[PDB]
Amino acid sequence: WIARTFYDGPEKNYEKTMAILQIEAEKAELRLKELEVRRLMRARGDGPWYQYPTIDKALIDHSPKTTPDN
Amino acid sequence: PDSWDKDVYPEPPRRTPAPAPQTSLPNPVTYLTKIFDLLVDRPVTLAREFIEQQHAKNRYYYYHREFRRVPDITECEEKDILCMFEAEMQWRRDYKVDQEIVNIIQERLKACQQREGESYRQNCAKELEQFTQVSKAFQDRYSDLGAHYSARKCLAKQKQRMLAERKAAKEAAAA
Ligand SMILES: CCCCCCCCCCCCCCCCC[C@@H](O)O[C@H](CO[C@H](O)CCCCCCCCCCCCCCC)COP(=O)(O)OCC[N+](C)(C)C
Repeated sequence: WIARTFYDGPEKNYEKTMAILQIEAEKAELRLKELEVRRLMRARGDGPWYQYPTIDKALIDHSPKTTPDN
Repeated sequence: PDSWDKDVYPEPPRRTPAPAPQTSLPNPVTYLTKIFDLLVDRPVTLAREFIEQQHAKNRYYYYHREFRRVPDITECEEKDILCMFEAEMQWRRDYKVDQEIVNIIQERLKACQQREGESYRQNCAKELEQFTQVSKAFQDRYSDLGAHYSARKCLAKQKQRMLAERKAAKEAAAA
């Protein structure tokens, strides 16, 4: 009576634990991947992150400048 | 009683001597036994009969749980969390079963020690050897793992034992 009224079967806890373990394992591998990606991006600078600003080339004046040799 | 399997828990045929009254003096043991039967066993037997016939009117069953076999830790990937989990649970269940096997053997040994009386040193040799073998195997299996035991630690212990055995066999055979 106690088992029927207050508790459930072992399969419920078993599968819940499996789902939780899978979720946490994916989270851990994602954290490692994010750390590695951050390290590589900061070391190289070829990714969208750590793109420090540079001088815009649209500000340059392309016209004769009173002197042929610029 | 048919409640437990007689083969798992063996008992001797239990031979007992017949009464041999040498004299005509009436002993008190038989009279006390008869009177104890008369005003103890009969009411107890009647009460048990009543309870049993009450039970028979409401008969229902309960079942032993069977568990399927799952791949062990020896065929589990390095970071496969689900297979590792299943292997760990199976290993824990097997560990409990092994503990209960050791318990059964110990119970048989204790029963032999009590039953055989003074000759327990001679008549309980077989049970002693069975317990020695089971205890040695159990110690090889699960001993010294620690509080945080796991399937992986037991596998590492077994691998180390096999490496030592292989080294010893290679040294001895080539000698
Ligand atoms: C002859 C009898 C011998 C045995 C007696 C046993 C006594 C049992 C009483 C103790 C109860 C406490 C154990 C569990 C309580 C909380 C556990 C909780 O999980 O159960 C809830 C249910 O518990 C009850 O609702 C609460 C118990 C309180 C009743 C105790 C009686 C006395 C309380 C006093 C009240 C005061 C009244 C005013 C006084 C003036 C809901 O369960 P749920 O999470 O869905 O489970 C889902 C699985 N399903 C689908 C199979 C159901």
